[PDB]
Amino acid sequence: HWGYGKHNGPEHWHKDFPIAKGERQSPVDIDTHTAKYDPSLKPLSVSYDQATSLRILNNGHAFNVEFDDSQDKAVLKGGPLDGTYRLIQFHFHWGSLDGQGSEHTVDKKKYAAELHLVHWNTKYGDFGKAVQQPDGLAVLGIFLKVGSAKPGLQKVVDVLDSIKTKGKSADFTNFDPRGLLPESLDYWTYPGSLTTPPLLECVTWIVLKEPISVSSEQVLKFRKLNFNGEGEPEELMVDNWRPAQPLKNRQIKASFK
Ligand SMILES: COc1ccc2c(CC(=O)Nc3ccc(S(N)(=O)=O)cc3)cc(=O)oc2c1
Ligand SMILES: [Zn+2]
Repeated sequence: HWGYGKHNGPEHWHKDFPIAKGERQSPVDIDTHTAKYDPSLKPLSVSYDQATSLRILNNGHAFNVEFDDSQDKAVLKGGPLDGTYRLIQFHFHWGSLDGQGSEHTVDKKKYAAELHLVHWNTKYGDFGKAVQQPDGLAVLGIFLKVGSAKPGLQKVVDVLDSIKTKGKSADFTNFDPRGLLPESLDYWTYPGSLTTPPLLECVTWIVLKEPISVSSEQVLKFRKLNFNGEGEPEELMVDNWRPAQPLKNRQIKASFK
């Protein structure tokens, strides 16, 4: 089965998932000098006031904080987007060291980790239908750099001991994702894909220019997690990031000068 190790990591994925070598794969390096300002881009509209989190799950590749997406409660609109995209879950990708861990890079710079808030286009009715559509998803990507702690992340880091191994889940209600956002909503946008198998090309990527700062102790607790199930040999969950993919025939647009 796919993973992030020597024998099953991102160089191997194309054998099970040939779209790995497709025309709109993610992540990508964001070349800040080549991204064009697009003044017709609208401001991003993040409406998380009514977000309802339910649960947090170690799925063996990362941990997801899932939300109740059966009504329009936490939506992303505007920016490059047409219509309404509903929050379904967020997760992170992170490194074994502070020097690496993000999927997207900026002028080849790697951040310590990267947050992905995953939303689906409500005109497709459900997340499973949306992933099959070229404009099915909108993922908001936020870089994390190590410095001062992010207080709004701490509730997430503290529950990690209860989901150490693959398949473990834990109630996680009343978590407010607004506490994970940076001050600015300036962003780059391009068309891409899920960054893990099945690597479907269904994502409008929106990656915020401003990273959030998290403490070394916060990111250290991410690295205590396990890719394996309980009672299997311990492999730390670290370096669960796919490296930058060829941009090919795509332009990255900036929302800002
Ligand atoms: C029927 O419902 C579902 C629920 C989950 C998935 C999933 C699981 C999933 O959601 N993957 C996923 C989500 C987000 C990402 S990323 N790293 O690009 O933000 C990378 C991978 C994939 C899929 O094809 O069909 C599904 C259908
Ligand atoms: Zn992700």
